[PDB]
Amino acid sequence: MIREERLLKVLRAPHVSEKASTAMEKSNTIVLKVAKDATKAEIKAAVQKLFEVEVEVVNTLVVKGKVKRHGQRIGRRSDWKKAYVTLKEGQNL
Amino acid sequence: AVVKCKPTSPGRRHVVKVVNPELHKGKPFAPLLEKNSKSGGRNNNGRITTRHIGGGHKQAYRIVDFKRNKDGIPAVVERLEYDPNRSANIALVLYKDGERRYILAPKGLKAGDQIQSGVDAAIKPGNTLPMRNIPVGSTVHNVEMKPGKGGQLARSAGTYVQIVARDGAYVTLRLRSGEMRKVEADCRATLGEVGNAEHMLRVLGKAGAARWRGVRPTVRGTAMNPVDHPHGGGEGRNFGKHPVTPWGVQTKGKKTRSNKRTDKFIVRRRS
Amino acid sequence: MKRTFQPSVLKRNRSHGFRARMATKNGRQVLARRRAKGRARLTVSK
Amino acid sequence: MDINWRHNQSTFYHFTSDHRISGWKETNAMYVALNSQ
RNA sequence: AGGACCGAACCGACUAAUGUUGAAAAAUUAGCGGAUGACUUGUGGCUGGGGGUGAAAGGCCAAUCAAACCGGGAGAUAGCU
RNA sequence: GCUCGCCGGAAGACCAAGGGUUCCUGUCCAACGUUAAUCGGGGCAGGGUGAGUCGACCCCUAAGGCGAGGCCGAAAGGCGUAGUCGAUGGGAAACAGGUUAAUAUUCCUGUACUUGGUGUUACUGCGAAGGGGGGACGGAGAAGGCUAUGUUGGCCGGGCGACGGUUGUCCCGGUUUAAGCGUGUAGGCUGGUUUUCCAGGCAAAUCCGGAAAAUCAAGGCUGAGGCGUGAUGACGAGGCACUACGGUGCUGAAGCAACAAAUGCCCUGCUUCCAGGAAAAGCCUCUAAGCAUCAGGUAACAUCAAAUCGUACCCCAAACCGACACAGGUGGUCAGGUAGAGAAUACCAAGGCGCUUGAGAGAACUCGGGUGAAGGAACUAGGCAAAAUGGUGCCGUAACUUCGGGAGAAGGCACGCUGAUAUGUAGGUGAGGUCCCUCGCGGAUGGAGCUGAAAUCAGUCGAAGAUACCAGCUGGCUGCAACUGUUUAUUAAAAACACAGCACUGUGCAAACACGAAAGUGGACGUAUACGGUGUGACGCCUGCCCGGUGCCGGAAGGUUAAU
Repeated sequence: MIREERLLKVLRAPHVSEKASTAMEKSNTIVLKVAKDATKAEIKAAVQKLFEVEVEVVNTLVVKGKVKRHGQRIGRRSDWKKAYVTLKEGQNL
Repeated sequence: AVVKCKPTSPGRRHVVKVVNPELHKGKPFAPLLEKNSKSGGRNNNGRITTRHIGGGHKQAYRIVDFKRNKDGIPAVVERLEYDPNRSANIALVLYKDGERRYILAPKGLKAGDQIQSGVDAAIKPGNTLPMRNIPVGSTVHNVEMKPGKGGQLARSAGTYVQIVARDGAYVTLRLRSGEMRKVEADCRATLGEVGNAEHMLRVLGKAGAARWRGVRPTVRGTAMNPVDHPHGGGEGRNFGKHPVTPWGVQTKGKKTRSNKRTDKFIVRRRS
Repeated sequence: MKRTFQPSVLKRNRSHGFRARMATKNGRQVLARRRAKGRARLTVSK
Repeated sequence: MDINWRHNQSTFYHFTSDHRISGWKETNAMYVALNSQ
């Protein structure tokens, strides 16, 4: 099993957008920003054990950071990971 | 059978083929084949060491039995095959215990023909046996120079070696060069002469034929600049020098043997 | 017209990359001069 | 712009081309020299 | 069948005109040669500087080649400007 | 938004490489955009890339790299065995439909498939850095069977028409459906089965190889496509209801046949030719050591797992390489209509564009073109440039020749449209029916239907019927080079280089020779019918004399002659 100390550090934020919103209200999937080194077994286990719901399957993409600039000083943001967590028929959050 | 091609399209005007209807039209025997990668004339330093080599057709190596070690077991010649690595043809043979091997094909040898290696072999063409058992004045090919080593003399097509003497532990051999050489008399040799003599009668006809045997062009020395070849330069055709290699050593006469280790074994140089 | 720089990442790295500078004496001296000059990117890796 | 202007002034500083004056300028100087001989 | 014939792709580059502070540090347009072969091409690899490679022109080796580029000896030396 | 023009083997679509947010939405016009800009690949913010099946990673290897020991080398280091890496190659598996502003073989719907783990049950000999098979692989050519795809008819829905006619031999549109599973066909290959024996596959072997018999004449392997199912589902021209007029839902007819047909598939086939055409693993098998009522193997069922990284967007380009939003360069994949031999060319479809300065005027002159009286190379260094020729069929065709050519020599004639032969022939395809059955994806007959050259005769139109585009100028004498090729990237493509062929010469294998302080490597896993060097340069007739000089080869007597 995955230890609970690992399993708390994985989920990072709920992702709020309109693709996320239509995924919830149309296909049971909650979209959430996860740890960059988090595997699909860790995300599945962490939503099973931290929101106490039943997860059908996880799909993970990794989002690349945008090169912004302040003034005349550039900088890339930071890569993050986004997990499309497809729940079962019985869920709320 | 040599055949002049009819002169449709130049390039075919001067070609003479050497066709052989008794060669096997088909794939060779597979577990006696191996990969033979082409080099380009270039050593482990990458450099061109032998010039004029490169390109040509892909070839697979055929493990030809030069040693002829299966003594006393007869072998029937299964077929004859084209070998790309040699001038001669190779015969695929089948020993009585179910082992196939390729040998160099001697002159008269056809399919369905008994050959036999070893000391008590009959003297007839195809039988490898030591030269203390071969009669003096017999044509013999695939000669070993050290006993047990493998054949190295008279392997190329239409080539034989005549045994002229048996003085003691040595046999004096008239090599195809014209050179008289002493070989130890325990060295095996195969009877007869090796058999695609008409190989020398083919004429190739065009430039691309040389190209497809892997022979890149030869720029002649006098066509170069003086930095390139010792022959070099000169305002139209201009030779004026004693003819040399591209490294300055005299071509046209100058003897380049220095061994001193194998001079014991040379009875007379060639002429 | 076909210019000289025809890029390939795999040849960039196999040729001038870090594991290829570290692979020999003189490339390690290259990295030593780039570190000593103090240089934001040593090799060309990414 | 200043960096591109310094480098793009630095373009024909190490040239070789002999029929072109200063590396780039077309002329007839081959025929002028050749006719002078 | 063919280093076969005509001819597109594809490779090339014979002529002319334009262009020559170009649209382009070598092209465009109209014709032109090869076009199953000694062809052409993709990806990778190997050869290195008095060295490579060269169907040989002193050609090519990163718009550089009768000896690359970078750094150093080095503020070479300059009876010359 | 309506018209107009351009590309349409691309100026459309999909990628690889390369780039790296340029993608999509809102917002701003300072600078960037060769002008203005409300617009933008610009600024700012937000959003966006979803995989057991696609690709990478992974398993295996080529060229080649690195390389424990090792051999070698003043040191650095060179080479290399075991090994280990290295794709551009070999290895398991997913398709259709729908959806987002922006992803989709990834999400959703439906239907699937693959490989491992574990468990149960039934049977059971399993077991390798080892043996065998297989993987496993050339160029060209030829058909045959198909399909993608298209055309026409039928069917279904809609229209009867701004200007003469248009209820019909009329017009517009649609007529689509996959993987998987089942069947096993047109082909292609091979005799099959049983028993005994063996100097081979380092050992063993029931596997492979081999040698005997005996019997049967068939079995096996492979294989496009079709057919059935998937699918009483989806999709579907269009209508219906609301309509932030952007669309959003609902409903939805027919959904067939004939012919033509690939450069795709059977085909890694078949025929043929020399120039003789990767490897290793997965895969199938054999056993050795061992384990043998255990472990393991096989089969069925159930259950679990299939991680990680890529996925946006451009990709013949305003996003890559070219300093530029540059008339340049850049690999693969798809490839509709009409005419055509065709991927040429013309005009078009799908789709995409009008090239990020415009408005005038209508001088010289320059550039790109059109036409030209009479003449017709007089131009000029030179017919440079332009003009001309140009297709298919048939007739006809010289010198010379290596007997192949020359030759498309040269030079001519025919060509449209309509009608008849013949309400479209010869030919191709071929239904229903009929006959037989080793009964079906069968063969024989039969010709409905579809497709359809080419020729002759008759007529008719125009100045002209290869009407556009496309598409040889021809002949005579001669120098050089035999020929195809190669070369000065960027003023020289040539008579120069190359070449087949010839000769001379070296080279006996630890070969000469070359790269290398050496080890070693190439020569070559070649062996004098071979290899290296040099010259000449197809072929035909030939290649004369000179060995005093320089070189080379040979000789050893004498003279001179180093280190010692």
